[PDB]
Amino acid sequence: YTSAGNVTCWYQTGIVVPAGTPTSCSIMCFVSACNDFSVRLLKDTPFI
Amino acid sequence: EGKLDTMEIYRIPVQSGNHQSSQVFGFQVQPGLDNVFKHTLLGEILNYYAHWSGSIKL
Amino acid sequence: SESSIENFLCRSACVYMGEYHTTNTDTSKLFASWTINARRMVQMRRKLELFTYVRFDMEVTFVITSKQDQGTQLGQDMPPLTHQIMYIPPGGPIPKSVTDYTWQTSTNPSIFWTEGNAPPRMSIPFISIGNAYSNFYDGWSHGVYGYNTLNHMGQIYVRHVNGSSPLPMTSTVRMYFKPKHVKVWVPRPPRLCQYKNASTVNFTPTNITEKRQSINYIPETV
Amino acid sequence: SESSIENFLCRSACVYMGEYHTTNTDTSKLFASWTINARRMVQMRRKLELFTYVRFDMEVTFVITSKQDQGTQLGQDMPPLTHQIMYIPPGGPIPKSVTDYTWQTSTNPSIFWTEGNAPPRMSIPFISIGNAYSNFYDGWSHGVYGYNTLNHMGQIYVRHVNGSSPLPMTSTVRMYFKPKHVKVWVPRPPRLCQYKNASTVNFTPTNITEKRQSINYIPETV
Amino acid sequence: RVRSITLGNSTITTQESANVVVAYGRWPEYLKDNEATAEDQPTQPDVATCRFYTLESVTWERDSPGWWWKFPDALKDMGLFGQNMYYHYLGRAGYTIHVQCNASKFHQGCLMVVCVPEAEMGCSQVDGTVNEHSLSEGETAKKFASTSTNGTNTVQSIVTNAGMGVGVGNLTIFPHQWINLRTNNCATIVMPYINNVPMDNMFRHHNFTLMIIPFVPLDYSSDSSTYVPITVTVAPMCAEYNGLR
Amino acid sequence: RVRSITLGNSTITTQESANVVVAYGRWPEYLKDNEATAEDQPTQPDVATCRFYTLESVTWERDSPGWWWKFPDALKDMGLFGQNMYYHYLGRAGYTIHVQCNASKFHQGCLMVVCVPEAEMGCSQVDGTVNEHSLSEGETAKKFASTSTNGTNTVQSIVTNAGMGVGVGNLTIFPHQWINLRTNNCATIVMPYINNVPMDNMFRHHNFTLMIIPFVPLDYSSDSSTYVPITVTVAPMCAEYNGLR
Repeated sequence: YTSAGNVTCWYQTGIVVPAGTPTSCSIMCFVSACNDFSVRLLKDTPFI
Repeated sequence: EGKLDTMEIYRIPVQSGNHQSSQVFGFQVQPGLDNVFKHTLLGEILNYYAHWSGSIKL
Repeated sequence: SESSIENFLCRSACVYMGEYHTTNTDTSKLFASWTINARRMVQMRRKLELFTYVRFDMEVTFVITSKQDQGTQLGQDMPPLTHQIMYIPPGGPIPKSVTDYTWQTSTNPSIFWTEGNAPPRMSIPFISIGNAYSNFYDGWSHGVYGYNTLNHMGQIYVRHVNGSSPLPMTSTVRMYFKPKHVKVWVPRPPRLCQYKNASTVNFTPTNITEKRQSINYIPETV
Repeated sequence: SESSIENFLCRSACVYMGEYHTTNTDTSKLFASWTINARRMVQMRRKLELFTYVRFDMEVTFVITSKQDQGTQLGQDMPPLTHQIMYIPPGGPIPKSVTDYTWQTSTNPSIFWTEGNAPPRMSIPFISIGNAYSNFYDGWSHGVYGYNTLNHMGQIYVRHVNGSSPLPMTSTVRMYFKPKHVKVWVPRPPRLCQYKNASTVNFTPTNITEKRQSINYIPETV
Repeated sequence: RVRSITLGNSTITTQESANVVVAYGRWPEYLKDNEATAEDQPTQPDVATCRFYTLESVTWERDSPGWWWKFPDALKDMGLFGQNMYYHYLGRAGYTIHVQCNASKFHQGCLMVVCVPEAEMGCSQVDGTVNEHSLSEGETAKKFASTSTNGTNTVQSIVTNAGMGVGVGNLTIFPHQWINLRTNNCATIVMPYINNVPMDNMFRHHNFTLMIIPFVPLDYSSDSSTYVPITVTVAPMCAEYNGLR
Repeated sequence: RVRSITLGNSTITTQESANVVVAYGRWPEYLKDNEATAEDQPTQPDVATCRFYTLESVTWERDSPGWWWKFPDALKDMGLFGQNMYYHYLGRAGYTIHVQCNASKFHQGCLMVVCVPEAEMGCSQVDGTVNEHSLSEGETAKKFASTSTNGTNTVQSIVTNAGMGVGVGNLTIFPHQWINLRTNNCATIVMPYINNVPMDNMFRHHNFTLMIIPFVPLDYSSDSSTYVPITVTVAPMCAEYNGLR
């Protein structure tokens, strides 16, 4: 109900550690725009 | 739910043990409209304009 | 020369007339609004339907007249009235009261005008992320048949610019619309049936033409 | 092209609306006043906070409307009304009555205007002994936190220009403000919380964003 | 004076004396390269999209009002071109349409064959809306009627108004061809891609509509066959999709 | 020192310090033009066959004998490359296979990754015959066993004889790569098309078999993860079919 692309991530193997290291961990995502970005029709923002 | 006001909102959890075909995360790529992209630096700009287009880097 | 596209389409017309008050007990009668399309003016609609794709700029002029309500109170001495005319692009905030925050958003272009002067006028460019407008769409919105979102052109809203506790007044606005720098693609046959509503092509079946007496009949020559 | 700095900031807006009378028994209702800053207009404030230092010129237009008070007396025949609009630079005398001497000082620029004509307009340059204005100041005034005296931009005052013993009238002024020839330095993140007052950055803690169902949830595709 | 044409693993036979209408003077072609250079890279199948697809024949009898098909989705079950409609999010293509008749010199009749862009149709109820099934049935033709129709959600398909609210004698404004059983029995129309955007999704939009309409009905006498068959063959041209990599 | 590779609408990330085995020195390529000039014309998809397809990961635990896949038909449900397997009567292709592990410096183990042409397998019953389901399950891997198997119609899958009747220490004769958790975790193999005819039908013949076999089992200690995931990614190269026109 979007008509947009999507991204997903899957466990291929699983995480393997030696003795004496933390068990769980984390991933972080960063987003940005590439040089070819364009905008039109200045309007008012819906946040204030 | 339960962590919209903590630093934990930014961390994707990787769990321990053997789960070698399960999903880790997934989202639709919709800057401007979707909640996960809406309040970023790119999302905040796009919400000043009624039409936009380009490429995105993750 | 008079059958060129510009001379045939580029002509001004009154497409909306509305009324609004300074004080009322309905709060929707305090402002006037119009959605821009070219499907509720029956004479412009038909000339536009001879083509499948169109591209133009818009020019809008406003004629505005006021009146004191016949309620009761006389002997007034009033300065001339001020009005605000706001254009909202596609993808903009819409007001719901006359006291709303959206009457002050920096990206909704706006005109301030006081009576007695020349009539106000604004010019809107071709606003579409597509390459042309379409008069006909054989598809689904994503679901409404025949409606595609590339044809959004914006809205117009008009209110009074008084302060607090104003005096009762009633205004009427007339909007005159004109397309400019026009280009058209793919000619079509002319509409033969009467139009039934403003969003569909629905129709009741019509005769091809009117009758005569016989297939040989020619009227007597003078 | 529409994301350039000039096209993003150089836009007109109503920032102050005030009322004033010709006769009254309060004597502060006889004139209207406004201090120039860009912190009590919430939509302009937020767009300006994306930068740390700004430099611009100001353009101000005035829309003015009058009315005879509903008190009692009718049958009047009045000439059109005259108004005086005075700008005070930083470091100037401030009036306290409408009969004060400061309404005549040679170094306070002033505009005289009578109703029925085009709306009046004045243009103010960049007025600061510093090199830019600042939207954010992490300091003390000499003691108020967050307030530095280089941001003074002046004041505007409006009165009627009658003679002695005038007739009762009520006027409303609306001020439209526009920055021009703009330059900005040091971008900042956008304000995430609602504003609480006009002089501080005070806020109540806010959520980072809104929730969804799970970290895997993507909505069904049409 | 017969030509034999092979596209892929298909072969059909036509007459070299054919006449061909190129729709508005424009042959089909690829959107060249650089409308959307950076992150809009297309691809083209050119495998078994360029090949003749032949639908079922229709039967022209004494009282036949006419037939119509929608493009695309008349080809959503046609081999590879139909597979590509499901795998890809955007596409575009032009077409070559052959229409043929099989009749004798003792038959008579006249057909109009027309290709109409954006053929938006009206409902049988004036304050109603049209259904998705009543607009098309894929590779099976819909039928015009000889009187005005009823029922909910149906196209108002009286043949004199062609379902669009115009006079049917004026459809010659579109790319069209006449088939007069006396002088010829075939018609070729080459259609380019016509839209107000460069690409589009091929499932919720009908680019164009092919219509076949008898203006003089079929007539025969004593012991001739009582029907005439009509056959439609389509070859997609310069098809192009969004890249997947 | 990370490279990012995009094929079509796919993107994966590898390390630029990768090592690549080209199977017998031969890169993949099209059968040039004129083996069968006249009535054997091929076509090539080059649309969404050249793109990364990623299978499900497998789970390497302490007692894992190994895994195998058959090519093709491990890709018979993979989008367009799988559609082309049903529409066309003959085909051919080469492949690029990436195998990756996710492990820490506190794990240990060693894998062989080998691509074997014509891997004909034996039955668990000496006077029996192998079933079609026991040879492959498509995109799901079959498993080797650590002892000798039984039951009817099953491949005899004791891992020391690799189901082919040879010594498993001698499979290094084929295109192969070692993954030692101590020094690397990735392997790329580029396979060309190898047959005794130029084209063939892709449903009743298995061109080659990918096998993954631990020679030193996975070991970990106190509170490390108890498994390691392995991931396989395949990109078809220079695919080519019989023409349809």
